[PDB]
Amino acid sequence: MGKKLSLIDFNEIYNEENLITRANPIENHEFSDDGIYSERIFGSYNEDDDDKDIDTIGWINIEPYYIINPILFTIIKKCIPSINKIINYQGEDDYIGLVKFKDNFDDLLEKYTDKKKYQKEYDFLIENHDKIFINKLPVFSHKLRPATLLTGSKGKVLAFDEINNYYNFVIEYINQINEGVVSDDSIDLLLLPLLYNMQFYANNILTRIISEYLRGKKGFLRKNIMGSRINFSARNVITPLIGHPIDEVAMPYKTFAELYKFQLINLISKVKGINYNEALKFWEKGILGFNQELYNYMEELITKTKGGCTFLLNRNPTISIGSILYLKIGLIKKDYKDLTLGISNNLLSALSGDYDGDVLNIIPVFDNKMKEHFSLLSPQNFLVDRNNGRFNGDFDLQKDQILGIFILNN
Amino acid sequence: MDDISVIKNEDYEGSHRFLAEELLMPNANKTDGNRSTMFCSHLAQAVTLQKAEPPLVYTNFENQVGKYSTAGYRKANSNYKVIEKIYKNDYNYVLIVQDQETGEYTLFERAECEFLTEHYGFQWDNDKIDSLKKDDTIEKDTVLYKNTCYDENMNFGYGVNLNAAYFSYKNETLEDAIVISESAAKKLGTFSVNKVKVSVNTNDILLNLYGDNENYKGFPDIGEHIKNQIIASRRRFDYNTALYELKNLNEMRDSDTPFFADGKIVDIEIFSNVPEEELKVQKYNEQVLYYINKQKEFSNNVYQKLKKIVEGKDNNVSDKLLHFYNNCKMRIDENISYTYQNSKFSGFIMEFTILEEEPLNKGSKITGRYGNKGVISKILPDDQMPTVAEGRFKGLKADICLNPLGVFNRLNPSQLIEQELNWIAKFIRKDMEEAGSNEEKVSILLDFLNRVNKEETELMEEFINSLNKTELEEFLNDIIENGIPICQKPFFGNIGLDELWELYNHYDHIDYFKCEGISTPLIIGEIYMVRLKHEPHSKFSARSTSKSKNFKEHKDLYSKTPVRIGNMEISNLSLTNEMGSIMDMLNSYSNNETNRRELIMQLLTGNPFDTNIDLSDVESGTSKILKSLFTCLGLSIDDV
Repeated sequence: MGKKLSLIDFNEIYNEENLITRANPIENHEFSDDGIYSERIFGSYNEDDDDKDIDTIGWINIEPYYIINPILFTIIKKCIPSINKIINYQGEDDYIGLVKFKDNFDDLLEKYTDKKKYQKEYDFLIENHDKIFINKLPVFSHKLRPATLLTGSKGKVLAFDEINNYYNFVIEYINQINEGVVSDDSIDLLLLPLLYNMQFYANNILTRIISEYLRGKKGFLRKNIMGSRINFSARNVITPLIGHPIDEVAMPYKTFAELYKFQLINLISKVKGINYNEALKFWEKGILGFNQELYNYMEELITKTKGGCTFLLNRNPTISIGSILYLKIGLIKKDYKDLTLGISNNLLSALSGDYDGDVLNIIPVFDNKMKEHFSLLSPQNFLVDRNNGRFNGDFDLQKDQILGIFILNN
Repeated sequence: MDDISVIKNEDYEGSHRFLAEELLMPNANKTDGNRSTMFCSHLAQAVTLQKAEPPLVYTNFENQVGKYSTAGYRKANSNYKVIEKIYKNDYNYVLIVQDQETGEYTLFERAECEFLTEHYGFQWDNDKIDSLKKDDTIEKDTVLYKNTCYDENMNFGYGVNLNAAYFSYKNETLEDAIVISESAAKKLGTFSVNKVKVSVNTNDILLNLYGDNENYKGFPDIGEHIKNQIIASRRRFDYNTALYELKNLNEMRDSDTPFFADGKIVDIEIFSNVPEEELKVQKYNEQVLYYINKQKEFSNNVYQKLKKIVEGKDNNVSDKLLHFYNNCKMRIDENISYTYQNSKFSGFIMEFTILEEEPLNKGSKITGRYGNKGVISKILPDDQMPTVAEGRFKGLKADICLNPLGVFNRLNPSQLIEQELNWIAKFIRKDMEEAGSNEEKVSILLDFLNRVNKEETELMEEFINSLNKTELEEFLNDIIENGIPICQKPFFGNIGLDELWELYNHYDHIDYFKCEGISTPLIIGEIYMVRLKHEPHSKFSARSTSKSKNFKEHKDLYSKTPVRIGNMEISNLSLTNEMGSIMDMLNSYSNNETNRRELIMQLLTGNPFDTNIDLSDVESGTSKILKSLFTCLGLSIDDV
């Protein structure tokens, strides 16, 4: 909640064009162009025609009246504990009201504060005095806050989150206040409570957005920091491979098909002169069982692609150099049942994994530029131990390999 | 407690009371506790084998384990008489019997497969129950149906005996890796049974995957195997009133929900909440109707036959018969509204029971009774495996080859003792075959067993003297060709270093086999082998851009669960010192939707063999939402 960050002066950024001064949720059986769910300023389902993003932000005007800034409310509350009582209208001045509070705020801040307890807050109030009172409160895009239509016994009804209720309530309260000319002549003293409710609703709007961050905005973003879910990824068991170079590997039929699907569909469309959807039908048929034709397209990709077909192999935990390795797909297996990645025994020591049923993550790299940059993680570059500069025994001959050379030479 | 002085060996001498699961392990005193606990874990992880055999080296408690593990066999519990037999499917049927003492009426059920959980199950040897006909008496202890584990005389087997040699095969047998003969892999075969539920509502229809235009069949029949791993696919319709989509029967789309499995379906159970007349009008329901009718026909058939017994005053019916009768009666009864998960459902729910013979494949894990683990690296033809030449045992080929390096490190010496005993037994068998009368053969057999197990020798002498001359000749031939039983008790009665030493010293002719292309002489001896539950399929994941649980619900062929990149992975990647490329991969693969769309589009529109992707620099959707909401909050980032 409480964060130290730059504040924004709403009045400068406020745009009169996207101003919601109409509180009506619907107008004459239609979504109001001036309503909260406005296609003109916020956008609609046809968002490509609109060219208006989620960033589109609506505005509401409280002029000629000012409210306490919702973000700055808590610090004022700590400085002035009686803020909740004082704002309501029912020392020298007590419980004067919101409009009266504005006129005497500077004196009141000195009047009811403990300097030692809240000096930093008081200094902040002096620093950002101009931003204490707000004339316009922003409303975020209706695309973020959906209103799903439902059928009702009396009539079709729109279900929507409470945030929309908070916004429309605020606009409803303000709309009547500005209209009255001869009503207001002496009513102005009981008009103040109406403004008070608006301030509380805006505070809940601020609190709800804080909860919105918890509900898959900040939680999802920090979950992404916890674990970014990458497409074009795979998990596979490792099996020993013999007779092929160390960097090259053998990949199962199913593994290659999914990761290089779009590359595979490109070739089938070009070779057979078919639509992309029709090419997908060929790929779907191949997924079910081994067919030589799709294997031929897969074999051509590994054979003829520039830089080869390469990927990154990581064994978690990724705590050591060589945990993630840049490798090449030498062969594609012709057994549908075989679902094990074939790796050289020399790679195993660097990865620190075992052929005990452990699974390694496969992340293919496509761009030739990206392929080159990740080639610094290749096994060939890791033949040199980085601390010593000597050859790394991790990539040296292992148990079975050493014995054969020993019998040969010794 | 700290005190182990309480444990005195004389107290536990001659008794295996302190052993539990290790009663199935020979020479358990010689195996380490770690290997023993792994063996205990493996027995629960063991999968049923079609061609399971009683172990050549046995502990003599195996049959008791088969006896008291009742999941594998059905035994009659009283004398019964077969009243009648009713058929639902060719594979599934029910037999109504009457107790010959109580007079109570009970039933026995026959089905091809037993489902345990997930894909695990086993086929049944239903020979005896299938033999039974009306007015046939079932004796008290007859076994109506048995698992593949039990044999003709109800001996129990959880694995197969395979000839093994410790040999370094082109480094393919690296660490715990195994190379198997194709014939040997044929022996280690498992079953997979799956119960798959497809729910079709009013607006859903099943495509004509298995049928022509004249005859509409949207899913396999009771005797037909699944093709292309698709049982059926349902297309959901906004309104089924038009019925204009009749021409759409052959085609398939991504929106259609496909149900995946392979094998022979053996039972279909349909739960329908729709009136028959509504179903009959549409031809696309035709196949379904048949099975629905069949179910009703089965249910009605029991109701008519048992109504006198159940609804009669005597009511000498077992609870199982009563509940079966009530369920069938509910099925035929009108106003039966079926509820699944405590909710009434539209259309019908179908359960297919599918049995498939699953063979040994690369990545399968096989083990012995001594805690060792092995992964099938390669399956090779019999000729390519080590084959001994120029001997009495000429052309003998090793079924499995195991890693010789590190064998003693494992601390499970007993596997070697099993191998040595079966290898020495091969020589004894050839000695019996080569010369002598039946008496000479039994003499050689008894001497060898006296070297191995005295109790087996004594009991074998009794058993042999009991046999008639024809029976004795048949038993001797069985021993010569199929194998010789050797008893190695877990703790008391097994042979040791000195006993094997004496065995080798007495039998001077027994020496290592000289194989065809191998300089080092090799020992080939049978070891008991078991198949474990693990296969690579369990952990396979592959994803391409557009958990979902569809795979668990049989709607996806394989898991598409994404891999996760974290700070550790980003640091190891940052070793390259090219952070921009790492961010490009993150945005193109996950974070940035615009860049992701560009990557997919370029991959499908660019040259197949040359791929260079240029990604636009744009704020992510999450970032846009963050800026919008924060501005409403009243705080704005200053790129701090």
